[PDB]
Amino acid sequence: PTFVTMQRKKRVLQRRLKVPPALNQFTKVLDRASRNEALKLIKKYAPETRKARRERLQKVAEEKKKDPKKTVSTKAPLAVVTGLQEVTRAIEKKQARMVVIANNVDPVELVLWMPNLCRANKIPYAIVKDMARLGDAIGRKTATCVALTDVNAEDEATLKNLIRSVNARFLSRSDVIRRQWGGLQLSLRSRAELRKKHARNAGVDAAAIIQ
Amino acid sequence: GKTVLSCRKGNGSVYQVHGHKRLGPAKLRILDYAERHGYMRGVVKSIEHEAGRGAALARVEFRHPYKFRRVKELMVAPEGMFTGQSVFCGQKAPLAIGNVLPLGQITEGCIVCNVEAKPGDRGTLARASGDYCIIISHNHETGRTRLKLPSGQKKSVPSTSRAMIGIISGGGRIEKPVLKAGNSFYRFRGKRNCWPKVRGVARNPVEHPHGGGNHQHIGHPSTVSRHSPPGQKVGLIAARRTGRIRGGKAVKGAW
Amino acid sequence: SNRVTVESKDIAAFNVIRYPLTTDKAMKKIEENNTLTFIVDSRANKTEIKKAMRKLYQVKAVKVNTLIRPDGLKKAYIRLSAAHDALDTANKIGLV
Amino acid sequence: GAFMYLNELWKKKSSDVMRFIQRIRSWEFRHQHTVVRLRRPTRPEKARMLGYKTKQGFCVFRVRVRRGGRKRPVHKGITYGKPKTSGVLGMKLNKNNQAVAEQRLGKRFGNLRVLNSYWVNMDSTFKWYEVIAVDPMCKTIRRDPRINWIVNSVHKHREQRGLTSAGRKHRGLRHKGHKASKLRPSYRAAWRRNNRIVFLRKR
RNA sequence: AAUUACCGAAUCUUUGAACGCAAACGGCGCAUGGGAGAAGCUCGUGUCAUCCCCGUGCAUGCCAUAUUCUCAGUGUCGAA
RNA sequence: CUCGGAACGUUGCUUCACUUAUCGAAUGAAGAGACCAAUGGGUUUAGCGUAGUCUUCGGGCUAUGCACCGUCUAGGUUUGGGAGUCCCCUGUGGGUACCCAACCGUGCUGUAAACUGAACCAACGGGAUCAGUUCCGGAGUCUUGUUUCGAGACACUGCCAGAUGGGGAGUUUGGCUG
RNA sequence: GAUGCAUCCAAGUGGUGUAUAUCGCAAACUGAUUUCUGCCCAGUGCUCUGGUCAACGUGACGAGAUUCACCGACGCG
RNA sequence: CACGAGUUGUUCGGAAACUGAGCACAACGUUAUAUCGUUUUGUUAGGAAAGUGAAGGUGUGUCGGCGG
RNA sequence: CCAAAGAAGGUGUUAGCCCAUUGAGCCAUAAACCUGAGCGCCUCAUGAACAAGCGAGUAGCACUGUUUGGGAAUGCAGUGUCAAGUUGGCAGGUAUUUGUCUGCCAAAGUUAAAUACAGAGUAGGAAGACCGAUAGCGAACAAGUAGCGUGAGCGA
RNA sequence: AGACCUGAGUGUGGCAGGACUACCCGCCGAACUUAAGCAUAUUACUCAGCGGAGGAAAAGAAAACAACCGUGAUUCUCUCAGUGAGCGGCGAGCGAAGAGGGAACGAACUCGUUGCCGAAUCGGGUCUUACAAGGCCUUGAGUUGUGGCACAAAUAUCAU
Ligand SMILES: [K+]
Ligand SMILES: [K+]
Ligand SMILES: [K+]
Ligand SMILES: [K+]
Ligand SMILES: [K+]
Ligand SMILES: [K+]
Ligand SMILES: [K+]
Ligand SMILES: [K+]
Ligand SMILES: [K+]
Ligand SMILES: [K+]
Ligand SMILES: [K+]
Ligand SMILES: [K+]
Ligand SMILES: [K+]
Ligand SMILES: [K+]
Ligand SMILES: [K+]
Ligand SMILES: [K+]
Ligand SMILES: [K+]
Ligand SMILES: [Mg+2]
Ligand SMILES: [Mg+2]
Ligand SMILES: [Mg+2]
Ligand SMILES: [Mg+2]
Ligand SMILES: [Mg+2]
Ligand SMILES: [Mg+2]
Ligand SMILES: [Mg+2]
Ligand SMILES: [Mg+2]
Ligand SMILES: [Mg+2]
Ligand SMILES: [Mg+2]
Ligand SMILES: [Mg+2]
Ligand SMILES: [Mg+2]
Ligand SMILES: [Mg+2]
Ligand SMILES: [Mg+2]
Ligand SMILES: [Mg+2]
Ligand SMILES: [Mg+2]
Ligand SMILES: [Mg+2]
Ligand SMILES: [Mg+2]
Ligand SMILES: [Mg+2]
Ligand SMILES: [Mg+2]
Ligand SMILES: [Mg+2]
Ligand SMILES: [Mg+2]
Ligand SMILES: [Mg+2]
Ligand SMILES: [Mg+2]
Ligand SMILES: [Mg+2]
Ligand SMILES: [Mg+2]
Ligand SMILES: [Mg+2]
Ligand SMILES: [Mg+2]
Ligand SMILES: [Mg+2]
Ligand SMILES: [Mg+2]
Ligand SMILES: [Mg+2]
Ligand SMILES: [Mg+2]
Ligand code: NA
Ligand code: NA
Ligand code: NA
Ligand code: NA
Ligand code: NA
Ligand code: NA
Ligand code: NA
Ligand code: NA
Ligand code: NA
Ligand code: NA
Ligand code: NA
Ligand code: NA
Ligand code: NA
Ligand code: NA
Repeated sequence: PTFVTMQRKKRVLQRRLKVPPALNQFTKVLDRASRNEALKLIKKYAPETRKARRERLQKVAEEKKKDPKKTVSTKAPLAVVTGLQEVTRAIEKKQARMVVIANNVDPVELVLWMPNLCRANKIPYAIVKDMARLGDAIGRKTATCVALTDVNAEDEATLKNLIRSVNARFLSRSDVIRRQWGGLQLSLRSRAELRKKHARNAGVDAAAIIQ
Repeated sequence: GKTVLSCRKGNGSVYQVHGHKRLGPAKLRILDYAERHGYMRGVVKSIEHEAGRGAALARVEFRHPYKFRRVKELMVAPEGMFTGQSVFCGQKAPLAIGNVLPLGQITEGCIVCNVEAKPGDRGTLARASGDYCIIISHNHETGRTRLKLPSGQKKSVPSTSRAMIGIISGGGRIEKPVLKAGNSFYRFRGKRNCWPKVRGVARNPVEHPHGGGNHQHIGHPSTVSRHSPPGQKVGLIAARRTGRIRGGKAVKGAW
Repeated sequence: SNRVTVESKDIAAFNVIRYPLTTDKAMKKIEENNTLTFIVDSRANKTEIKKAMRKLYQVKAVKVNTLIRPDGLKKAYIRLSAAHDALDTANKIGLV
Repeated sequence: GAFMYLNELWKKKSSDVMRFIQRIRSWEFRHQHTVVRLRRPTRPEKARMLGYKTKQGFCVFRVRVRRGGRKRPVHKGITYGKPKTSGVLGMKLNKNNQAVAEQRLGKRFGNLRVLNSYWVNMDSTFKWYEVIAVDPMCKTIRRDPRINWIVNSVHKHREQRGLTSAGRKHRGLRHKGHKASKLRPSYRAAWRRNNRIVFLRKR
């Protein structure tokens, strides 16, 4: 089918062409172990379900009706910041301790600027493998980005280790990231053809050297 | 003025080909894995005539390389092809008349027909009756074979393009005088609506640039430019020379 | 069903068979060929005419021959079974 | 917010990264149909600016129009009359390609109401516009005060009457005062005012 | 149970955007309900093969939708 | 005035190599390439070093090794190893003449003067649970991916410019006057 | 010699000769044998080898518009 | 001219129900504009247009066969 | 003799009183309409007091075409090129470069009335210094009829 | 296995299609004619052609005029004005706008943005006499953002 052919040829073209650093930075994702650890933390601090929020608000209403003088806070339990607008606000206000950005968002321009904003505001950020995996962590179908703003004392050590391992890959390698171009990757058949051609012309010019 | 007949013929209409009673396109068999690596053996079942063509056609029966069935290709027969003959098509086919071989496997100086201009083209050169190409040389650096075409031109083609061995049947059709407008009528009946031919000087100025005058003459030179618009490009188109050729015919065509 | 009008199955044959014919040829066929001539629905079937004769006049039609007249009506020649008298059925219908 | 970043990123259309994205997208679009239904807009910021909401009843279609000037469809380029009206190739359509794309979408899908459209891509031969359409039979649309108006009959095929933004652009309604005095409310209306012969009763 | 006038309720053949498919054809379907059946069976009584009849649905595109229907992809992951 | 160079960034052309845009073919997009191994790829196939050079101290980045991805073959030719003619009647029937490595080879069971036979819906063998019941190979495997082939960043697409262009369009082709 | 020649068409992955393949397609002229077809390339065509001719570029004066120089293809010579 | 009649089919002709020169619905492109193009050289459409089923699973009815 | 009625239609000649008409009124009503945003009830809403941003292949600009009274270009279209926003932009009807002033804030959207009905409809009205059967509509009448043309059409 | 991205099939619920077309909105678009010829011009941004609405349509809430002592969305009328505007083989011809007197007018609102929120949103079930602008439930859609509050006619909103 035409859609199958086009989805394969699109990947072929993206590998063959010269990819500027701003787009190539999404190819160099966080490693598998730290990605799993970050997803574990995000799933632990996932937002509450519709039912859970509704029950919490019902309980708040009952605590209000018990006596109007006592004021009960309606704030939700501590969770991750989810959504492009909310995550952008957290980064801009420098409230986020660690940001996670999916690498397969299309249109890419939704999050193409996010690593640079995180670098400018000096917030640790990681680029991970799937918005689908982020959505599974947060209870939705997909998620462009997720921001951890605070954790509990039990998870503070995990957050610090995650921040260090993430900074190893992304924030401390800013000079390399800003300059590394991607693409220009040959096909397997082209690489084999080049190798065989070099082998054929290995020693043709041996008689032109004086030694 | 009115539209010229040479431009009216481009609309199709009643000037198309009389394809009824024709057996179909005459092509070599497809360039499959068997042709590219080994060979296929087929049996010539029948030799037939197609209306509008001066050469004989051969119905050659092959087995399907992937299915339990038979294929029955229809090709232009080289001269000498007979019913019951075995035709071998592929890389490992022997050099015999009627066999289809890649042009790189055919010796220099060989006479071939049904030559492919491109690999897989299924044959487009040297297909008129009595016509053939001559293999001049091979170039293994670039992988190309040089041929002398029926017109006398030289053409370089990829060495993977196939070619049949021999000349096309029905050769010598043009040496018999027709002698009769009726014979010409029956000849063109199976080809198309192109006969009889009225001279441009015999028409009126409205339809043709050559028409008109109290004497039957072309007022202006009959050699026209290559950039002339349609309706004006009638006569001798972009002629490099005119008159009776003396001292040797040149090879016609672009360089 | 998007069609909600009440349609009765017991009155269908009154539409199939309209009225008999009393012309010279029609009455000539009654006595000798056991044949009754009727004007029937123009969109009717020979099988439906055979069934309508059974439902209306309680007779068996061994053959029906239909023709559309030059004036647009449809005329059926219905030959009754030999067990039935076409003259008796014509008398019951009301033509003689 | 994120809108500012997307807006500046799409204002930087000649940069290396945006040229790469647009080249890949133009190839992908070139290998598709003339009209293509999309789940989500390619430019959500522009779509939301022009009226799109991520609600039920809103649709986005990418429409392709060939580029270049108009050719007068006269037989063999032969025109009869004054030499003034003799050009066959140098004439230009008095309607823009965005309006043409909107009209093609609206004429193809007559059960939808065309709201707006925006430029997404163009190459040497094609030009792509994303057209926002609304379903007038959707309860979400029919009960929303902000898109309710499009359910009315005066808005049927507004893109064919030139009431969309591109239609207003090529009608000249982008200008007011001395710049559009003969074009308001329309050039036909101004012509009627200026050319009708008025016969007062007592004169 | 006059007849006029007016209208809220009903009927409304064959077509036609005409839309199951055709068409100088009162043609021919496929589902899904009915009907009539003088062969056969059953005990004129049922029931009824072939046949014949009738109602309803069935164009194409789009949009929404699926108690969250069934799938495709050397698309991206993720198991294994 | 002219001429000579760097050693830089940039670039106007341009050779040559390439392939992904594009173009030309063919095909029922029916067998491409590799395995024969880089001037290859992986920190979701980058593991182990080394030397610089950085670092947000978590790690990189440049070179440069080594390892992995990643392998199987018809046939040809020669190197090692083991290892099983018989019936009936001279005839007949049935059977055996292996394996391994290397190198070449390169996907390879058929012909080479042709003169009209047939071939489908597997036999069979392994592994688990005679025959089931499943797997597996028979019938190699792999994929930085492209249906294949030929071209290939030119000629293919717009727009702007100039020539040419009765092929066609519009118009005109004074007056006085024995 | 086919990514061809002629040519349709407002346009397109559009159309005809072409289900073709130089013993073929397309465009002219003369008009069966037979016997022949002289001389002329100046003109006008057609055709094939090394000053001027557009846009675009490139630089410069000037506050800039403007300007100027340079480059510039068929074609024509 | 008026009035009243007249055309009877299992097998006749057509249709159901073949292909031809052809046409052009879909599809796809094009067009300000579909009321345009393509649509048989085996044959639509960059094109997922097969609703049909060879075996064998399993039940059901009609056989033969085996033993009991 | 009537007139709060003289109104102009009918009826065998020219009718206020022959007839119908010519007026207050009366009666009956799906919904909608209108009426302390008519008025209850239930439900559901709801009023008053107790720092940064603002619409980008857009606006320009060049070339070409077109349109305009718009003229060193009034709008628009094609293609090229393409902003500003920290002398921010746009307009101020002679092109340029300045620097002052004024008005305004483009590139999403909705909106009633006053306006058209220059060969439309639906349900009604009022008519006329109009035409009067070769006129006025083609058609005062079984007129887009009869008839005519292969047809588009034509048409008494 | 599975996801979600892209794309199919089917069920279910809808809608488009034609007519009309006087007026109105978008395109496309002549020529006869006039210039005592004719090519620019004129006819005419007209006829014919192709789309699309409605009882009207379109326009419409200032990137507006102006240069005032200023005015204040649109539309229409008289006037400006056949113009000591302009345009034009400056020929034939063509040709507006501001101001002023009026008609109309409860005339204004909505989104994106930016701040602050963040599913409070939307469909679908079910219930309330209710396909409630209500309750309850619902992954169904939506976090690639639905909804709220405040932006000059403004100066908080949010409780109780
Ligand atoms: K002829
Ligand atoms: K175009
Ligand atoms: K012309
Ligand atoms: K005005
Ligand atoms: K897959
Ligand atoms: K290729
Ligand atoms: K002779
Ligand atoms: K000459
Ligand atoms: K030259
Ligand atoms: K009277
Ligand atoms: K200012
Ligand atoms: K409006
Ligand atoms: K009007
Ligand atoms: K009216
Ligand atoms: K005159
Ligand atoms: K005009
Ligand atoms: K006023
Ligand atoms: Mg003549
Ligand atoms: Mg001529
Ligand atoms: Mg002559
Ligand atoms: Mg002559
Ligand atoms: Mg009959
Ligand atoms: Mg135009
Ligand atoms: Mg206006
Ligand atoms: Mg039908
Ligand atoms: Mg390390
Ligand atoms: Mg490293
Ligand atoms: Mg490195
Ligand atoms: Mg002669
Ligand atoms: Mg001579
Ligand atoms: Mg008669
Ligand atoms: Mg018959
Ligand atoms: Mg045919
Ligand atoms: Mg064809
Ligand atoms: Mg009240
Ligand atoms: Mg009240
Ligand atoms: Mg622009
Ligand atoms: Mg003009
Ligand atoms: Mg003008
Ligand atoms: Mg603005
Ligand atoms: Mg009056
Ligand atoms: Mg008369
Ligand atoms: Mg009359
Ligand atoms: Mg008359
Ligand atoms: Mg018109
Ligand atoms: Mg009104
Ligand atoms: Mg309106
Ligand atoms: Mg004018
Ligand atoms: Mg919003
Ligand atoms: Na043909
Ligand atoms: Na002549
Ligand atoms: Na292929
Ligand atoms: Na000419
Ligand atoms: Na002429
Ligand atoms: Na003339
Ligand atoms: Na000659
Ligand atoms: Na002659
Ligand atoms: Na001749
Ligand atoms: Na000469
Ligand atoms: Na020069
Ligand atoms: Na009165
Ligand atoms: Na319509
Ligand atoms: Na006024």
